[PDB]
Amino acid sequence: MHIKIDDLTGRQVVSLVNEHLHSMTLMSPPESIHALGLEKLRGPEITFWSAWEGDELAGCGALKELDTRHGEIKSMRTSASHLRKGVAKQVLQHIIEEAEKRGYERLSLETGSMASFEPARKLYESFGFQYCEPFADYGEDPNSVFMTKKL
Repeated sequence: MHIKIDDLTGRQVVSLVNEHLHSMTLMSPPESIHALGLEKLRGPEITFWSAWEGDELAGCGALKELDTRHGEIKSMRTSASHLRKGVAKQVLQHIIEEAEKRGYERLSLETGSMASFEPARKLYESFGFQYCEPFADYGEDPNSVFMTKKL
């Protein structure tokens, strides 16, 4: 629809990128309940793509260069207040498009097996994503799925 490049700006945009839904948890085992990546997105050589679907923000997304023809995404919101269209779809579109312009032939993503990812994985597979070697910002696991986007 309409994606722009926002750099640390927009309350609703930053808020969304921060936590819009932030649903409650009904299960939290003792292990590591304090890990996200504060000093990750908020770093150098980083660019945030915004998605505006109309007069209001649709969502945002992050993208960092990896290889000459390899891209990776680590950010995406959906649902939000209560809108239907395809925020992630819109962004995901710019993600692929962005790589398309550059001339990429592969796209990585961070998956596994979560409620927030459950659909995310479906969104990707709906865009043309096939299973492949795991990577993301984690390591393989018995309860984790990974895939790659082939242009």
